[PDB]
Amino acid sequence: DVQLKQSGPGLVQPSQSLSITCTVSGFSLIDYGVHWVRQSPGKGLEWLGVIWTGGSTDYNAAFISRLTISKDNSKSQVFFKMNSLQANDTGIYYCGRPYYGNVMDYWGQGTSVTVSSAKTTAPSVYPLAPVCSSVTLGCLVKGYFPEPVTLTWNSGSLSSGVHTFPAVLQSDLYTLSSSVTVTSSTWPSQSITCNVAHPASSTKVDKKIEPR
Amino acid sequence: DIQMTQTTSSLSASLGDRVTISCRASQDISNYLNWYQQKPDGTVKLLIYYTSRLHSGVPSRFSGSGSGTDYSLTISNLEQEDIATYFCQQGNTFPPTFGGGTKLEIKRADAAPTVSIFPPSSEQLTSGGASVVCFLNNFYPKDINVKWKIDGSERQNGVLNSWTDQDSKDSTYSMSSTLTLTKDEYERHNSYTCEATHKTSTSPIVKSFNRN
Repeated sequence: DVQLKQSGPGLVQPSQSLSITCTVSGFSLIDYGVHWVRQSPGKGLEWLGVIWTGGSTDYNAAFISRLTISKDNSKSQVFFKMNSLQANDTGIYYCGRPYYGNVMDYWGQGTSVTVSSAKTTAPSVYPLAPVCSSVTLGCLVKGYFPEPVTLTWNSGSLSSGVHTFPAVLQSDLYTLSSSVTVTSSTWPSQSITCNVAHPASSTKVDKKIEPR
Repeated sequence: DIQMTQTTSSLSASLGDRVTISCRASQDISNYLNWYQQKPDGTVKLLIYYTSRLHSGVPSRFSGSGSGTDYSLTISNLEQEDIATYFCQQGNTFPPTFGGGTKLEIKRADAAPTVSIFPPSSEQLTSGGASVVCFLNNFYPKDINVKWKIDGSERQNGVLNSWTDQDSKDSTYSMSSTLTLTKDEYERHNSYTCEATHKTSTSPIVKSFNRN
């Protein structure tokens, strides 16, 4: 019905600028304004600005020198741009529709922004087979940057027994793991494969879990 | 800026419990207080607006009350889908401001972790690296302590830990712990032990392999 769809995750280098697009469905920008809010580790949710139906904007006074919101009614798009980003601008930037005033009734999915000079790095993808009732297999996605990676098992057909763990950051590289647990009789008889994509590096790999 | 203070940072409540989450504004905000629900995947929904008005499609188990500076969201009977972080927002004075959020987890009966340990893959070893991975899956409560022993000696160095958020179906947690070594260091020791303490075990839960 009502949807706000934000552009995908972004890496910006310190002192460069961030640009996010919000494309709305189920309503027009003629009829509703759009607010922008972000959530950081260091400050929780912070309201940033709003663009009203008639095109005017109001901004959080802490960001007015750095932030511009604009729109195109005919395209149902709202554009957020913020300059001179620093590390602590890292966070999740949301757009949301005010139904009226400051009641934001529908939200974008959020845009995760990392502000960093670290270099884009493809991951190594390692199959984790058991040591030689249930069996658990794993996949280690090691040494990538930036977020995110996507991981599936048997191209997404294996889901109920899966745990994928939030990435952990150390020395400017991320590591992620995932486990899948099946009844012991179905593997290695039936094949199980880890599918890993790291878009920022154009990496796409499958690792079949092979018995030791 | 009006400061919004949520009295409680995190709550644990059982299925069917009446649960309440509260907010205090630094100044009278004249019932312009809304409540949002954020899921771990980043989804944000409006629940309650203007203190007590239910957003369309929100289950009637959600209600709100308050006036002046003091406001509360109540869930009449906690359901599985209610695992989320709950944020208040005042919209009475510019700029809109948010509370720090109240995380809500479901309290449930003990669940012992299912622990699996994984030696380095042959791929990573032929690259000079050696990550040992331990998954501790579907346990409750969330407090679990993992220690790595190499030939009996704890190894604090080079460990990365990652917890999932609370499972949306069975209210458990899972955790992945990775010990990363050089290949030469990994080949210089024999016994590798992922040791975990948890509410469900008297002594440590040990998963071990001998580098064969």
